[PDB]
Order: sequence, then structure tokens, then C-alpha cells
Amino acid sequence: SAKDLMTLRSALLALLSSGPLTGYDASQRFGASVGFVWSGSDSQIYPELRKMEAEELLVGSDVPWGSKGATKTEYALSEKGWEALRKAWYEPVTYGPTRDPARLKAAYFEVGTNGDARRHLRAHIAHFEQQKIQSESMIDELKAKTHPTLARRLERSPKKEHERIVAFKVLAYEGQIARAQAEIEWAEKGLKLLDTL
Amino acid sequence: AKDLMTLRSALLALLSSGPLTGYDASQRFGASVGFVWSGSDSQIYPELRKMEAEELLVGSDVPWGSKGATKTEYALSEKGWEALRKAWYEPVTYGPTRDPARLKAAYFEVGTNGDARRHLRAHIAHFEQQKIQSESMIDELKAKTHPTLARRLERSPKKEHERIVAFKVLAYEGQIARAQAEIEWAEKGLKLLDTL
Ligand SMILES: COc1cc(C(=O)[O-])ccc1O
Ligand SMILES: COc1cc(C(=O)[O-])ccc1O
Repeated sequence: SAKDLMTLRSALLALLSSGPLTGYDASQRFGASVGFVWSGSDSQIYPELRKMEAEELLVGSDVPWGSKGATKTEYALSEKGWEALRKAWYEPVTYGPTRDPARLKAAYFEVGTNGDARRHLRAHIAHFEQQKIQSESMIDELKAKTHPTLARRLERSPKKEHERIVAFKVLAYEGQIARAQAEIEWAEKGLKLLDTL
Repeated sequence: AKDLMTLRSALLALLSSGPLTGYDASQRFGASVGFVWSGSDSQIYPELRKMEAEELLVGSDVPWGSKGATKTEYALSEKGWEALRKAWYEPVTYGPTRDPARLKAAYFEVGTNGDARRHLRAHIAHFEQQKIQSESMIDELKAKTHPTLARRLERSPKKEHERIVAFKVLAYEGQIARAQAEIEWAEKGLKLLDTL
């Protein structure tokens, strides 16, 4: 799916707007930040970074790596990269069709026992409770301004803009929390349904 | 990859309501299970062919029109039924979050506050709509008039009907709960935009 690749491209542009990174660092920072809302692995990120440089959306250059005298290629947005980010953001969100394996499972719980359905709904609750705690913990790092990608972004932004920049990162994680809480409530409603069947 | 095995599970679930030709499978899928696990023609048709080749479905020729043409109808085999049961037993595999609206919101500072309002209003509209669609679906499930549900019920012992229907409704109640959460989130975002 090419639409998903283009979205990964947009997430990399967003991350790299906080400052240039090597390939390895980009993938580590990605997974610890934007990766919580659009996940990308090493094997997805490395080839896209290379295409983006080939397309001249990114500029590559050699900087010191470690302290033994090794250098590594760090990627920075070009002016074309900056334009592409702006254009990507302006475009409307394309909503992909619903693919929810848990709702799929629930729709046909009759294939198994009511005890099996309870186990599925408890595993749903477990999953979204742990997501909620991660999201709440991420908000705390964002509001403290200690998250390392956020801190780098802020050091490159005028102080006048910090409230805005932080507010939007928080907003994203409030959305993960709101959804998590709806999923838990839904599963709990399902558990009560199962006692009446 | 694993997405194909999930679509396969969706197709076994749908075909447990009775045999279908490829076209009617795709059509009924899009009007039922496709609302919670979507499949396009480019995935459904070849998955059906793979499922027949692995003997989970039996294809047979049935009359197509009245001039002696035929078409292929697919029924679950015994191995298909077994596969459906074994699939359902396994834990749900939760994929990592890929949400294009959350990604957009995270970096709203890339555009103007006006651009952010447009995105959140489009988000509200989209989920207000999903909500109304799911509510319409629940009315026809509860009325037992949805044609796939009706066919499923004609083939099931009366004792199982309450359970069969409740679970379809549960799935749509999930769609409604998520949609309402998305709307509330976006409204909070709109209020936030006014403070900046
Ligand atoms: C979207 O998630 C995040 C983004 C950033 C950032 O790009 O500055 C930092 C921390 C995060 O959790
Ligand atoms: C999971 O969604 C549905 C499934 C069925 C069914 O297989 O009987 C009918 C209507 C639906 O909306």
C-alpha cells in the first residue's frame, strides 16, 4: 500500500523538522516519539530515508559519531523537504477503511464459548489500559519538556511558539487516551452482556 | 501478510452463514463484516481462490441464468469449519498504532490554526457519519432484516439466535463508542485552537 509509505514519509519529515539525524538515531527517536501514533520499524525507515535523499527531500552529510573518530551520515531536510512537509500537512486526512481485529472477533463470538468471549474482552481491556498508561506517561514527559525529541524541537523554535508546539503533541496523546478509555468501557459493557446470555 | 490471514478469518465467518458465489461474497462482505474488517476486490477474490486451493472451501457449479451458463458457488468444507473455530480461539493480535488523524494533530504547528480547524471539523464529520451508519446497522440487526444475518439465523437453532444477534450489535456498539470518543477529542481540539 503506497498511501501508507507516503504517510511514513510524512512522519519522517515531521521528526526531522526537529533537527538532523543519522539513520540509526532517526529510527530510535522515531520509535520513542512519533512512532506511537504512526509506527515504523528499522527496515521500513532506512529504505524510505534513502529514497527521500535520492529525491532530494533530505540532504546527507558526514558528522562525528561516538568518540573514537568515526563519522556517520546525518540527514537534514532540504528546502524541498520543508515544502513537502508543508504540502503534506495541508492535504486532508485520508481515512482508511476500518480494520479492527477485536471488533471482528467480537462480531462472531458465537463461534466459541462465552468463556472464550470473556477472555477476549479481558485481553482487550488489558491492552488499552497499558496503552493509556503509556500515553499518560508520555504527556508527563511532554509537559515537563524533557522528552529528548521535543526538547530539541523547542531549542529550534522561538519561545513564543512553545505553548503551541507542546499543546499539539499533548493533543495527540489525549486522543490515544480518549480512544483507550472508550475501548475499555466497550469491553466492560461486553462482559456484562455475557452474563445475560 | 498476517493481514491476509485476518481477511481469511473474516471470509470464513461470512461463509458460515451459507454458500456464496465470488460476487455475492464480495458484495455481502462489504455490507456486513467489511464494516469492521474491510477488504477490497483485489484481496477478497484471490483469498477465496487460495482458500479453495487449500480445501477450506468447496466450489461447485450452479445455474447462472437459464441458458445453461454456470457460476461457481463456495461453501465451507469440514476443514473450513475447523479453521474458523481454530481462528476464533486464538488471541487477537493488536497491531501498532497507525492513525493518520493523530499524526496530523501531533504536528498541527506545521500549518495554521485555520488548517487545524479544518482537519478537526473533517474528523468530527467523518466519525459523526460512522456513528449514524453503525446505528442504522444496529436497527437492521435488531429487526433481523439484514440479509446476511437473516440467512445466518435461518441456518441456526432458535436457541442460538439471541447470542448471534447480540454479538453483531456488540461489534457496532464498539464502532459507536470509538466514534463518539473521536468526536469528543476533536471538539476539545477545536477549543484548544481558540486558546492559541
Ligand atoms: C508524536 O509524538 C511525539 C513527538 C515529538 C516531537 O516530534 O517533538 C516528541 C515526543 C512525542 O511523543
Ligand atoms: C460483522 O458485521 C455483520 C455480520 C453479519 C452476519 O455475518 O450475519 C451481518 C451484518 C453485519 O453488519
